[PDB]
Amino acid sequence: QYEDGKQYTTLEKPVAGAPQVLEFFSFFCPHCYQFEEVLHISDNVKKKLPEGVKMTKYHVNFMGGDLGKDLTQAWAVAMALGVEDKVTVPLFEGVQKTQTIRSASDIRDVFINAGIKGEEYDAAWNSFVVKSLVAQQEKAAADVQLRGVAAMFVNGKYQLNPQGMDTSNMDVFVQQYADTVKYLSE
Amino acid sequence: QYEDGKQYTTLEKPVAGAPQVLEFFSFFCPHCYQFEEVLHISDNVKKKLPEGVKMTKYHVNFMGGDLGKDLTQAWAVAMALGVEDKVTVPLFEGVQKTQTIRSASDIRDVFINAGIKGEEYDAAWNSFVVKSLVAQQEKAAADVQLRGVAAMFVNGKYQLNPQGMDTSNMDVFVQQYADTVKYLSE
Amino acid sequence: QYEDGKQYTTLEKPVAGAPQVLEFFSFFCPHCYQFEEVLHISDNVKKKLPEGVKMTKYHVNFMGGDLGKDLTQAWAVAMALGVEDKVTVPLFEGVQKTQTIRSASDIRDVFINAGIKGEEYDAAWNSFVVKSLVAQQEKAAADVQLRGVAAMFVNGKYQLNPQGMDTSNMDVFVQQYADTVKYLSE
Amino acid sequence: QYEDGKQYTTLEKPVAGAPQVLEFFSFFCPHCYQFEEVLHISDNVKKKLPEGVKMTKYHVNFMGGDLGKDLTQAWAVAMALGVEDKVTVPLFEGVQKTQTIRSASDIRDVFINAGIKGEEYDAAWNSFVVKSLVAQQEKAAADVQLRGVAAMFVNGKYQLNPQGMDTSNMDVFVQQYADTVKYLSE
Amino acid sequence: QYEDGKQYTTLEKPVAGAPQVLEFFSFFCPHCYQFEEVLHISDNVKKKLPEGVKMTKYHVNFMGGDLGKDLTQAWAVAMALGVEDKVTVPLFEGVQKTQTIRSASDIRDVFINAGIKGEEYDAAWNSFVVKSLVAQQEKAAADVQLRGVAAMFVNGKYQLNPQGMDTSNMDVFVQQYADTVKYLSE
Amino acid sequence: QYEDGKQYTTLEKPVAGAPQVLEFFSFFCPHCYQFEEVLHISDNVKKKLPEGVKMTKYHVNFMGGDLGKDLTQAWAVAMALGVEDKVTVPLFEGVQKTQTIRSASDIRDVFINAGIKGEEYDAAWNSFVVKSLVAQQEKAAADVQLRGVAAMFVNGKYQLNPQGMDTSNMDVFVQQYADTVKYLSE
Repeated sequence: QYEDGKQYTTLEKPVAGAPQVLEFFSFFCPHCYQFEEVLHISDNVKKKLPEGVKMTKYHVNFMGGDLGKDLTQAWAVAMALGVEDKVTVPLFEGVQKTQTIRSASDIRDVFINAGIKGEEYDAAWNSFVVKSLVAQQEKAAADVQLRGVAAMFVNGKYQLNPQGMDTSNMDVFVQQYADTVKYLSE
Repeated sequence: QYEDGKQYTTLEKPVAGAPQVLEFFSFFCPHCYQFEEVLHISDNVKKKLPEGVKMTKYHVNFMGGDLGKDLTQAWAVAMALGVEDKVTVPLFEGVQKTQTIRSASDIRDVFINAGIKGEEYDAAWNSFVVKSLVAQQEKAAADVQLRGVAAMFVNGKYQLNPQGMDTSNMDVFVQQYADTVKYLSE
Repeated sequence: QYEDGKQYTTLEKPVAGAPQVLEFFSFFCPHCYQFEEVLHISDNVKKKLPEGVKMTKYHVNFMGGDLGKDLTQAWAVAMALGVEDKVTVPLFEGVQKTQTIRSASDIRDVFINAGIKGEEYDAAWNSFVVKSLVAQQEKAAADVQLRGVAAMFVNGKYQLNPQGMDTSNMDVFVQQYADTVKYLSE
Repeated sequence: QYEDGKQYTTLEKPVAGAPQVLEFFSFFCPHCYQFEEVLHISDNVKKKLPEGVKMTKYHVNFMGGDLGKDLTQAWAVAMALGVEDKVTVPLFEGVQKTQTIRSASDIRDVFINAGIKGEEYDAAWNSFVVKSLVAQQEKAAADVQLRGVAAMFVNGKYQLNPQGMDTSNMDVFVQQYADTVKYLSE
Repeated sequence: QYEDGKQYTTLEKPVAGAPQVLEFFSFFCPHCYQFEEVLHISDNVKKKLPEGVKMTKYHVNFMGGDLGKDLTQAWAVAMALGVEDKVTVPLFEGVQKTQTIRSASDIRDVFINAGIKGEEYDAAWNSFVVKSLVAQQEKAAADVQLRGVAAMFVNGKYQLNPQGMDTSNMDVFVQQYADTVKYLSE
Repeated sequence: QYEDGKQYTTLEKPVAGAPQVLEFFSFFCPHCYQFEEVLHISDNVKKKLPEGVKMTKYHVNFMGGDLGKDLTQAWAVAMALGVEDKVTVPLFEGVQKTQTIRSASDIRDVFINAGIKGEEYDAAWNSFVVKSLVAQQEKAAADVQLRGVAAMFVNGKYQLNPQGMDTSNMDVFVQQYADTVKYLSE
């Protein structure tokens, strides 16, 4: 069955005000690229979420240095304009696969190609909303004392532990994962 | 009497989760020195504050560039250790009066001379608490779409307007100011 | 009547060569903002000054640290170009009201908008005249052993004392102030 | 005989209020070291000056950057304490010969070894007198539009031109120099 | 001839950064309805403007409450899309003449009928450019301390004064008005 | 037990940079003579102070008028020469007991008899260290807003309240007094 220490551990300092399903990642995170592109953990977890429970994705600085910071802003922008779905994959592929995203410019060019108007990306980039979203992201990462580049917590109480799941068969891993979320979301 | 647009304006986007009495400042903001060292606004406002209402101070980046950022973290440290009272003035004098705080090191010694153990300051400086506090401070300044270096907000609804008070007599200005806060704190 | 210790005190070291009416200020001083914009002391004093007696204004460094120093050079430039009246208010507002003057560039902006050609402000800024003016300002603040950011001295002998004037009614205060100057200017 | 352009040139902007014999120098200047230690210009000029005419020495900043500034304030303390004779040489050697004066502490010890109590050197250092004396030096340098580190002006009207004197024999140069000052000092 | 107080007054606080020709209005202001439809001020002024000087129109809130806000944003959209000419009249008639615009929806249908795609209007409506344009309009009105719903300023220095022009004959008032602009625009 | 308002009160404006144990007196002060000569408060307090904590005595001007100022410089001289123990009692007796100190001379005769050479007493008197020390004493008195001629502060926070101690038995008063200091010195 689901046991603490098994497919999930519990925070000795539960984070209040934390979103129901919180995932941190990085466009530099290789397995995170796998979780999205290949496994589709996001979708499969989102599909089994009770009505009302929303999935939140923050990005982390620790990896990439400056491009690490710029990507976080770009994610905030992505969140502000609501074009996450449009830009998530191209950002992963541009950074890791095609290795075409070497600077802020390249990230811009990604949003532009997804349909966002240069002038608007730039407006958004400099907005206060984005400014606060970034700080929001940076704070959430600090509150749960995030050590790694990827992690997912539920209700700021628990943290998913994939190292504690049947990894022999991915299709099993996925379902077991999604399940632990839904289970923990109550 | 107290009117919106007179001694205080209202935010078109009330910030939820914001502290009751929030003041933004910078150790580079010289006129702010006069507020602390000369006028003692903080004290006078804190003295006329209803029971429960708490005064909150956040530092801002925009001014001093890097030293600006370091000072902000330092303020986060000050908050984390609860040594605000001990380090405020020295920090003001060091940066502005004596001009001896030209680097993070100098900021460390101000705290040191205030009684904080170098080792401990250095511990807090890299703590997650402080990392979070800084983000908290950055976020808040964005939420209230802060434009300048100084300002004060009550209940995330109103923003004090000193430009709308009797400045002819400071003793009058101070009381009138402290009054607008208490009044707006309900 | 006018008594030493009442509306004015006398220097135990009368400064020789000091201008007839000498006022020290800083575009960072609260009290100073009021005196100019609100009470208009400068005007009211200048208006009751006997024929010949000139009013001299010097800016002070102790406050603002580097900006303090820069504003002082800017004031020397103001004097160098004879544009005092043009730039006084803007500087007070930019620094204290709109909080737009955060650096030397900003102080420069103000001169340009007031009609001074960028190239000419820049020329004056680096002139020996201005270099001297500053020194002149710095020396005077030291000769009268200036402890604060604002003060007025007459004939290098007396220092006005507003703390010893009827502050209950500003229109009275102003007149009483202006009178003490005229009185002391002989 | 003595001709403008020969052993002296005249200022196109005679400085009013300037000392009778005004010499500018630097504890970093070679020419200035030669003059004092080897040539003894000061003495010889002072020995031929009419009764009443006083020789005045001011230090310049433009050389040594910060130590340049520290040396100037030190010179002012020298002037404030009246120990110019006691410290002139040691400062010249400490800087140029033994190269032991690398910081403000080094200047201090020199005064200490010259008989000035530390506590007092320190007191003088922060005095208003010194503060003024520095500014005084700083202005005077500006007024005569000093381009170089060394130079001598008489009555704010003329500037000695050693380049135009007989330099083949040092004892002739010194006398000839000492003479142009006495001549110009009337 | 053109005299201050006659066909134009001058701001005691000239706004720096304000556009050359800045007009404020509201789709609720009858006065404005008259100026556009009947008098054609805008056209006449624009026709007499020197090469380079651009005419700018900002809308204002204080009139219409919420609909006042929506029109402001709708104006911003008109500006963002550059369809001012296409929608100005219909907005005036719809609000004032036919009185058909009773809600944000009616504004959208107007743009739609003018030739803007619903999807595109909706895009622009939410864009950041527009969000900024709105803030831009809101601030400009504040900088010039606009009291009325309608006003026109030139170079942030002068404010046109129609109340001091020959109103007996409209064709004269218009010409007189356009002229004051052209004159004041230098 | 020790309660605020009981044997001590607290400053609503704690003084930063203030010595650990500060005592203000005047050689004109009566109970100060008791405290020293009879009670020996100074000794008994200094004898119970933690290692490192130093006792500091400043003199006040408000009493004696000019002799008051003179006595304050003379105390400054005592401090600079470090002869406080030698001259304290004599000054008390000369002023109050034998009434032989009626002018500066008389105070000088005291120093000379204590062993200080006239010439040295005179050098010290005019030193910058004494000038500064005086200023230091005057400032401190003001910072703690000293109202009376005598008072003792600990850590710039607390002010001893002898009016709230068992005065029935002096040996009790003493200990209780010295105790409250030690207690407050932490």
